[PDB]
Amino acid sequence: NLMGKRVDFSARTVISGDPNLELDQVGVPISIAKTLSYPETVTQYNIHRLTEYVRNGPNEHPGAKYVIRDNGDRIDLRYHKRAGDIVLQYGWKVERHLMDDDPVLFNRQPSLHKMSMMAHRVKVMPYSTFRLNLSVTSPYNADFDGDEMNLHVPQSEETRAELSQLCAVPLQIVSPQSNKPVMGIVQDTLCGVRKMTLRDTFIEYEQVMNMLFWVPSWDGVVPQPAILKPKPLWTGKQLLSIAIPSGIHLQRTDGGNSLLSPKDNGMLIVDGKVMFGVVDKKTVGSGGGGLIHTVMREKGPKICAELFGNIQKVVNYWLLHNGFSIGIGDAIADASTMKEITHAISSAKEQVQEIIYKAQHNELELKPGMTLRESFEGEVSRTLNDARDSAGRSAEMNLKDLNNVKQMVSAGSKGSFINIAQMSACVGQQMVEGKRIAFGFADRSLPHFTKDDFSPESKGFVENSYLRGLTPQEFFFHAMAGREGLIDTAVKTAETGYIQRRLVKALEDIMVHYDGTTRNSLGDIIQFLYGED
Amino acid sequence: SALFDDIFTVQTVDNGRYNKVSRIIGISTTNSAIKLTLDINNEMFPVSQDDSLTVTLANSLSLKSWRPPKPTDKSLADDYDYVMFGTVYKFEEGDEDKIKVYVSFGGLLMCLEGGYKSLASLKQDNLYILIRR
Amino acid sequence: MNAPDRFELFILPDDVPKLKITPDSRVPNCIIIKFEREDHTLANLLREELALYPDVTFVAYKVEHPLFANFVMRLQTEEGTRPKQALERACASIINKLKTLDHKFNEEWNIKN
Amino acid sequence: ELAILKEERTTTPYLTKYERARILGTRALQISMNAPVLVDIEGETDPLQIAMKELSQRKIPLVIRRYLPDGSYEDWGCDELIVD
Amino acid sequence: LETDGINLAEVMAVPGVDSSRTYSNSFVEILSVLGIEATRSSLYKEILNVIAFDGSYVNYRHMALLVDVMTSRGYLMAITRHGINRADTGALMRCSF
Amino acid sequence: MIIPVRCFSCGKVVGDKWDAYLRLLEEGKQEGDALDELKLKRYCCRRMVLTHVDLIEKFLRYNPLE
Amino acid sequence: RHGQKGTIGVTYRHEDMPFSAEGIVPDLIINPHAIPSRMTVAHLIECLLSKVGSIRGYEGDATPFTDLTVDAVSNLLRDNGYQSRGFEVMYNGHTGKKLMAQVFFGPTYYQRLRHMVDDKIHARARGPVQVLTRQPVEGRSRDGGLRFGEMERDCMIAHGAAGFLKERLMEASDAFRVHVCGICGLMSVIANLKKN
Amino acid sequence: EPKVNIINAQDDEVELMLSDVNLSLANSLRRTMLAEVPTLAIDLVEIKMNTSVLADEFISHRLGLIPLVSEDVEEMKYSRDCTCEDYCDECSVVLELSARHEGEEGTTDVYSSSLIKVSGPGNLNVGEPVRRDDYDQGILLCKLRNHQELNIRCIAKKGIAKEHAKWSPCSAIAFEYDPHNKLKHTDFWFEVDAKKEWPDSKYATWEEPPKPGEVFDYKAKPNRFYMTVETTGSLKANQVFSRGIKTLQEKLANVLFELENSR
Amino acid sequence: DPTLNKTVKIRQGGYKGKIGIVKEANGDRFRVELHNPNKTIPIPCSFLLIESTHGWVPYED
Amino acid sequence: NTPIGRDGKLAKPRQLHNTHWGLVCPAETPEGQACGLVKNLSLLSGISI
Amino acid sequence: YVDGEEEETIMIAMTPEDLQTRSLNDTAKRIKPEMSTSSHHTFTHCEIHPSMILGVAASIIPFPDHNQSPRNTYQSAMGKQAMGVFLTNYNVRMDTMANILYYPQKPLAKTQAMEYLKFRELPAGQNAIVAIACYSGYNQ
RNA sequence: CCUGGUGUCUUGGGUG
Ligand SMILES: [Mg+2]
Ligand SMILES: [Zn+2]
Ligand SMILES: [Zn+2]
Ligand SMILES: [Zn+2]
Repeated sequence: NLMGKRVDFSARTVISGDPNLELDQVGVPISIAKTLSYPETVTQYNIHRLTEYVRNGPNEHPGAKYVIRDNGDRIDLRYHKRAGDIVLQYGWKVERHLMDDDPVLFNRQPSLHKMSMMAHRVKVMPYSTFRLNLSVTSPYNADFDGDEMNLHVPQSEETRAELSQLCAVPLQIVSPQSNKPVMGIVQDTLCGVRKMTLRDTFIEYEQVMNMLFWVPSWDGVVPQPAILKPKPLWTGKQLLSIAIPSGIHLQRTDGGNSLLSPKDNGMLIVDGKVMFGVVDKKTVGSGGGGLIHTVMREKGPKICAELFGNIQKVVNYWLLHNGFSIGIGDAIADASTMKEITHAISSAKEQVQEIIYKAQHNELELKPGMTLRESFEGEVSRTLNDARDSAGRSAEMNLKDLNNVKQMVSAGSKGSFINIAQMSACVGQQMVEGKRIAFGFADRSLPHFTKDDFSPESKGFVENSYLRGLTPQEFFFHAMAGREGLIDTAVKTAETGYIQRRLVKALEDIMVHYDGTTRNSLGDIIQFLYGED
Repeated sequence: SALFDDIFTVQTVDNGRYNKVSRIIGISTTNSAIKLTLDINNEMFPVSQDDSLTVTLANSLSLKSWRPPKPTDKSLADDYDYVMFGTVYKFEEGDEDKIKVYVSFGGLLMCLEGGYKSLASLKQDNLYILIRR
Repeated sequence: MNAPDRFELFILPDDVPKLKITPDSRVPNCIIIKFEREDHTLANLLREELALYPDVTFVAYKVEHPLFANFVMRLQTEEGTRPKQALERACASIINKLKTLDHKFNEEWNIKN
Repeated sequence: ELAILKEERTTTPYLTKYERARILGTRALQISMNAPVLVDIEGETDPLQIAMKELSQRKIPLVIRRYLPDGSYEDWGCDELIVD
Repeated sequence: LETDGINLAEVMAVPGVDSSRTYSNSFVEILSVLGIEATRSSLYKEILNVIAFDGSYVNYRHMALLVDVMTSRGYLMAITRHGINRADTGALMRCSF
Repeated sequence: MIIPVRCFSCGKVVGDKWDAYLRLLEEGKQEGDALDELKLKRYCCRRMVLTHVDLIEKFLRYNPLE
Repeated sequence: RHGQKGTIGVTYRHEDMPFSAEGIVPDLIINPHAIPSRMTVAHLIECLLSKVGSIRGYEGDATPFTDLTVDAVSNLLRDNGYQSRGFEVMYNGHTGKKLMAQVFFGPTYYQRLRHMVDDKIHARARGPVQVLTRQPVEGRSRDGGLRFGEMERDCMIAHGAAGFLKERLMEASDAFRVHVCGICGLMSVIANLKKN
Repeated sequence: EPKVNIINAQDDEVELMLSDVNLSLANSLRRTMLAEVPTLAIDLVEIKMNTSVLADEFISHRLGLIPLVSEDVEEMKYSRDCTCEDYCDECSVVLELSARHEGEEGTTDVYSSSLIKVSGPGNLNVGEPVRRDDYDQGILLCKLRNHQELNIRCIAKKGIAKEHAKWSPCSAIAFEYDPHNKLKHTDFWFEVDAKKEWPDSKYATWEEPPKPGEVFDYKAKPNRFYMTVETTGSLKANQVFSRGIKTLQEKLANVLFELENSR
Repeated sequence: DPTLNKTVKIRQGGYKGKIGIVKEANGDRFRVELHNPNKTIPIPCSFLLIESTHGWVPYED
Repeated sequence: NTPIGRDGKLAKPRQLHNTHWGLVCPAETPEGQACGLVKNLSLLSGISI
Repeated sequence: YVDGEEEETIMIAMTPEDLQTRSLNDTAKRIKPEMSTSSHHTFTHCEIHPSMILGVAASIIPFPDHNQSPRNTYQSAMGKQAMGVFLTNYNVRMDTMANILYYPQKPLAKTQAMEYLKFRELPAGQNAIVAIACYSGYNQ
């Protein structure tokens, strides 16, 4: 009840997705805005505006709920039948409904870092779901599968100014954890911006007009097309740079490429115009030294927050007018690479058999600090991992540029190399407690095998992939591995929470004073200068 | 009325990873040590090997907001085929005869390697390229 | 509980106009037309017809949110032609084309019957 | 006794984010309770907007008392603190 | 060389061994052999290694403050009820843990 | 429970093709042939009759309360 | 039936949803990004089998560890007039223009869980309080308030907003005026307001 | 200028091809036919006795999806625009359904043919249910056993498909164009070949295939669009097309009138 | 107001012809909870019809 | 259910042992604190009378 | 019948086809294990069906061998919260909370075990036409 | 004619 009590003026419901909103905006339902109220003081510049809210009532939005005088007596508008004979005086208070441009605090349990509590502007929206921007999902660590988030409304004037000038969303772009931004373009927005910035992307004037009109910060001047004859066609790089403010330079060399850029790598942005370089995760991502950090350091928080919405709207319109999907055929390879994968698996099995023969004949080299069995298991695991990596690399090189899985992997929004390796090539070796499948039975792992069987297929080596078909033994091994991983996660989350709680309780009275020193509550000097600089 | 005009013979054409954008490499016939590596389109201007193209680089098409071309006015693009406009993003001051100019047209890259007496007037902010035949 | 009414998607209130016009002082001869209780059906049909006109220099439309039945169109013509007269001529041309199409469809159905 | 003279002030002359937010909140709370505005009010009638306009014009009659860990304090006027 | 076990006092005195660059992973023995200034550096190095093993990166100021708080009273102060509650702070703050 | 009236996808009236479907099934015809005989070329309407589970027959087995 | 849970983001009408060449509109639209990371090839296999069964006229046997392959189903799907991989050319429901990338289309079995929006929405401004601590109660059926745990307090401390944290635990909570003596320092002060 | 070429026409569905038009115009016409077409469906269900195994709201929703004849719905006024008090004979259709099974053995299946039209705006052919022939029972509604009566009153009003999908006259409207992909508006996903792994459309024999040595026409525009409009029996295909054209023309006229009155 | 908690029909507006119950009657704008949906709406006084002993009597009841 | 309680550490009675083949379900298990403890019998499982 | 202890001294075979040696090269189907460690195997038992190793909630998952273990666990845990027809006498029962689906439809990709679970007769779901695409960004 | 009251402790399964 003291370190953690229950407060009033708080709402909690499931959130939703809405890329058509700003970075510092949250969609509040009608019933939630009608239930919550804010007490505004009756002044000489808003009494005529408050009279309309009083005449409206608590059942009509926008309206009022209670009227408080200077003594403390509250007038309930639900039972007051004489609402038309109520005059407002200077110094009173009116509990008005939650309207627009109202900074409110937003949180989601658990609150790990300081970015979990953010001040957002209320926007009245229908339905009963909170509408959030698709860029604040990274610091919130939330998704749209059943995420209930909490919203608190201040009840004073100083708290509103504090939340607007301190806990504002554009002010929480750069995080002091690793001097890098925490919000970036991900998901379908990243997948669309990876394809729009291609070299073979050409848009017609009819679509270019609509894409330029979708920019709220557009100056109203249409840029010249890259091709004038025989048909005016624009490139996605120009329409992306249109939303980028001028006076922004960024040079990034990837792989040591030259200025000709044969692989279309790197990144060159001069005067807010992207010269060359495909925009992906290494540009508009959450990494340090990108375009977001450059804009934040050059212009400010407002321009950086507006650029997020502009890029989001542009990429969403381009993807809606273009399209992206995935299918089963995107995970099926040809008959030429499957044979190579099978040959590599057979070679790995032959190498494992040779290692077994060498270990069973006293012809295996002993590793420094490890016994015979430990070194043998380590060598087998390393060989299996190398074979799986080679098979995955071959399967990835077999994929073409038009593959949706390869595009999603190269975009960086979702998927990786191990995903393609496990979906097309080979799953890999199932590890349990750092080692392989232990002999749960009598000198064996399953009753379908013989005793003293050190073969990969009898120790948790899923040869087939998810597309081919997992054998019952491989299925049981994968189930055991998944159960072990889930149990380890569910056990370690509580330990990490306890560690964080202990660290917070140990470091909570530390504050930098005006003399530059770093002292606690007792006055003892911990550091003569914060960060020694 | 133009800044540079030459006739380049295409030597190598590489489609690369894109099916529409192709990189063409050409060398001038009247003067050596002058190379042109330019990204062009295939569906709008199909090229081939050993093809002579008249390349003209200028700064203006007159004989800021874009507008549809009216059928009553005339310009320099009325006598050419592949017309493009871009911005120069590099002006390398090499060793006399070795001077490289890098231009970008919305992403399409063009590298022009030549001397000083032929590229001293190409130090502009924007460039219009016209390819004929 | 909080689901809005469906009939409000096409019913215009008494204090809300159907067509709003606002001037754009940033560029000469440019207007912003706000359409209420409409969808993409008339929007695209007007946008393409205005883009198919030589006197129209810029024409675009966009819906701020699909939950609200309204959209906004930017129209910027030249100095001689007024965007309002251009939109009226485009509407008249679309009406004439639809009348001709209906007449041809009726004439074809009279033979197919 | 605990007051440091104006010629011996060693604190920073710039306004921090916390001090600026506190000043803005105090000014808005005072204006909301019918206070004589030192600047002209045009279309912006919100208390926070008026406070921001007064802060941008350096017309806020308030003094920040920055406290020192030893017990002393320094009084810095809002009309002399450089605001970015 | 990498030697299992902790015995810096007897290892540093071995001839042919650089008695000025020998590092130990246990800060408890470092506090007794070298001092608190070397213990702070060892703790910071261990924390940085633990953080960067998984590719993560944390600013230097946070780890510096963390290793300076534990090395403020002269000895190693644990992050438990034995080292935190043994301070001269208020009772209402110490009873909240 | 009961056969739906309109198709969930498009909206074709499929509520009047259940008795005829059962009669065609009683004659030994396959499910695909019975669905093709009812002029159901789209699978969206075929899934409304092939994957339908009639449960009102089991609910009618209970005696009425009134 | 593969762990792909999701909430409804928006609702579109019939004229706004995309359509293929036969005029079939999707009853639901999912995200492709939830496919390569979670590795749900079984979902695509089940969708393809359901499409093949709906085209032919029978229920496919989804029994694991059988001889059913992907090519055998793709051959039967291609022999019916459709694509082998289930791809269909869908059009845009806004302008009618063709989509450059094909869209996976087909029937899939879904289920509605007990978690809904109307059963989790809660809001309270000034409701009933407890008797022991005079604090807001706990529970949705009792009109309670949200809990401000220690993590929220630490996050507010890290933000530097002291006034907000002070008001959240006083004016917007359970404040009370007590009287103390200037000598004893205890709360044993008998006070009378109407008699002053 | 726009020409119409009807390929197939009957009573329910009609397949044709539209030429000399625009893609946006065809999309707008399809959207109008799928939504902006006023019909007639049951809007109110008064239940006086329901002792069946189904729920009351279940039977109401089942009745709301019953298509009714709306051939004379243009002269019918909306319920929200009627100046009269409550329901009358100019904006509402009244029907009654009374069913009762007598006997200790059997099951009476209540079909859509039991909907008897009580009143209506005479003598307009509206309110009657849609039937295929003369002996068809119709759509199944409920099944009554022993001592199970069902007495219901249906009140149908005029509405469009924008408020509820039950007012949509069309079910599945197929629409396509360019079977050979001459405009290059899409990218065919393939594994070895794109011409063999992709089936041909049903209108591939109506257009000539592109030549292998034919240059790409960048000035080409979509001209021919094949559209098959199907109905649910509540309205005819030609009637639906004419009503959609009339609704689009009325919307355009209202926009033009508002533009002229804004000055 | 002797019109609270009474069956009332609607004669004009969008919900023309719907049953409801007068949940709150503060003045002019009556709060009516309808029977078909699960919501309460405010409605003007000239848009209601109160029941009695013979049909639905308007304001003359 | 295994009467062990939420008290404890490691994952000895929670991990899926190899002897659980054909007796209990290798996938059906609760999430949270009862993960690995509460199990469900297979489709062909039987208890001795 | 064999228990956990008797299974330690027996040799079980997965499929009956593995009881005899065969005489392929299919790039689409799975690869069977080689089992070249032992010269000759002496099988004493044979499994009736491998798909029977799953439980009740796991038998509803179509093709569980092509999914992940966490996804299968999540599906088995969420299957107990699907809305459907729990009993045929719901009109006479007065349970505290009951949820009944409107139009229960049987899945197209069913398993044989469902024939013993009454899933095709009392389903809890619907066969909806799902499309995988990125529309207006409202499905991310 | 204002003012206004339904609760403390547990057991089992789920949500992020
Ligand atoms: Mg989640
Ligand atoms: Zn259908
Ligand atoms: Zn005292
Ligand atoms: Zn009437």
